[PDB]
Amino acid sequence: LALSLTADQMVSALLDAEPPILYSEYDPSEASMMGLLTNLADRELVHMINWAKRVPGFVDLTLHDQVHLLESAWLEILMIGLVWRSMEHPGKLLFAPNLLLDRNQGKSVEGMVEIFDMLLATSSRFRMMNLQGEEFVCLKSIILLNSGVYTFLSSTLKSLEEKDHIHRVLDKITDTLIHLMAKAGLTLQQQHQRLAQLLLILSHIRHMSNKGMEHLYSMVPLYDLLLEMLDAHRL
Amino acid sequence: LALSLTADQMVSALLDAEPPILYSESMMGLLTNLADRELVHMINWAKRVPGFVDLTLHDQVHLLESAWLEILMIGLVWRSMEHPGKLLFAPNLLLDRNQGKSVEGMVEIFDMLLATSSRFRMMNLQGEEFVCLKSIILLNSGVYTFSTLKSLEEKDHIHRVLDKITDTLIHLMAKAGLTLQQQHQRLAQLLLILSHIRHMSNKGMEHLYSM
Ligand SMILES: Oc1ccc([C@@H]2Oc3ccc(O)cc3[C@@H]3CC(F)(F)C[C@@H]32)cc1
Ligand SMILES: Oc1ccc([C@@H]2Oc3ccc(O)cc3[C@@H]3CC(F)(F)C[C@@H]32)cc1
Repeated sequence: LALSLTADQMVSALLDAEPPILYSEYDPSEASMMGLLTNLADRELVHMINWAKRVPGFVDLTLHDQVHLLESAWLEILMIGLVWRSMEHPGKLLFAPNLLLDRNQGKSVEGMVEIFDMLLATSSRFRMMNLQGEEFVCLKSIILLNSGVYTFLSSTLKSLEEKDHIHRVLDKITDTLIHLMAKAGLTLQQQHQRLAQLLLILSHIRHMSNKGMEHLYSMVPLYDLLLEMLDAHRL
Repeated sequence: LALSLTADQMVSALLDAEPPILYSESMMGLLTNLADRELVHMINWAKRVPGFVDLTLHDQVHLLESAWLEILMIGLVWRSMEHPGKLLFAPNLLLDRNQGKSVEGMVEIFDMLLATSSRFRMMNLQGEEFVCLKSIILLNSGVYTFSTLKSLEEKDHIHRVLDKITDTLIHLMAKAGLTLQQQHQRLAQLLLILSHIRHMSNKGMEHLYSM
């Protein structure tokens, strides 16, 4: 059904599915800075799952594939969200309304400053491009559907069907982006130049996620933890 | 400047800059040796990429340091298209999945490379499109991690050249006879694959580093 949605409907649904902005939890002695960060991410994860289900076409996939996509994309989704809310805070990262950190504070945290700077640069880029909220939610949906699609275990009929569907929805979101741009008044040439610029940023977002993984790895398996939350009962 | 070249001139310039396919001369030794010799050639190819030499020396170095493994990998995946289930590291070094199990932590990357190659096969990726994507990788990968006056000029240059390569890719597709819708969708599909390639490179770097 998600494939019958119009651009405007696609956009509406995504806007409607946006997760809440959470707060860091502390008494303004129980955790370090990185603890505040991981705790925050843990809580957002729960909500990310609710968002994912509301993304057109996601719930049509098997439980296995849904989990695989999220396990592959969760840090990219958190990061693009952080970059989006950091846009109006040059030099700073709004991890939470009560956890606005600047570059110097990311040094306190062993080996996080590289990622910090990359996240800052991405935020500047978004600002510089006049990234619209509508384009932002499309991008986040593309990350969710595209990040793990290239690494699906089996290659059985069911899996092939799944990949066909994922790609169809991805082409859909592509049309929605082009549509928005056409509406904003861009020329065809300007439309494809901007689509390209936007999609190229996701490559840097993937890179930042990988470096975040390492940093996190350095210091229950997420698949089972995700599965647990995605696999709900109807009681 | 590169910024004045037409779509056909860009294509022509990229095709002509194409590096040669090298031959393998115990596995990692052969793979690393092959990679090491390809790097000499990659650098020359890079200097032929329109716009690239206009950048400072430090920035050229920065872009190559950042993109070199992705560039090797997309080359690898391209010459492996017509060999489903196999990775053609060199015409005399064509390996399968089972052969990757040999080395620790290689199979996972192998499988990703194989999946990427299959994707290119399924999309019927053309060589004109391939040289554009490879050039996009070179100019895009490290640009995000170069706030000075010079930095502004550099990123502006890179982004204008990228817009040029984008017009070139769309042009190619237009001639191919795709509808506007099909061009946009195909451009997107190709660019989204670049993120998977970035991912393989990072895992490839972790691998190298552990040895
Ligand atoms: O909504 C968000 C909530 C938290 C974050 C944080 O981002 C960074 C960035 C650099 C770094 O070195 C560590 C982290 C931690 C570790 C984590 F759990 F992976 C993600 C955390 C990001 C978005
Ligand atoms: O043109 C090419 C020449 C060589 C390759 C190899 O690809 C892989 C793939 C998986 C892996 O685990 C190791 C490697 C080695 C290590 C390296 F130096 F990074 C690149 C090498 C690829 C393309």
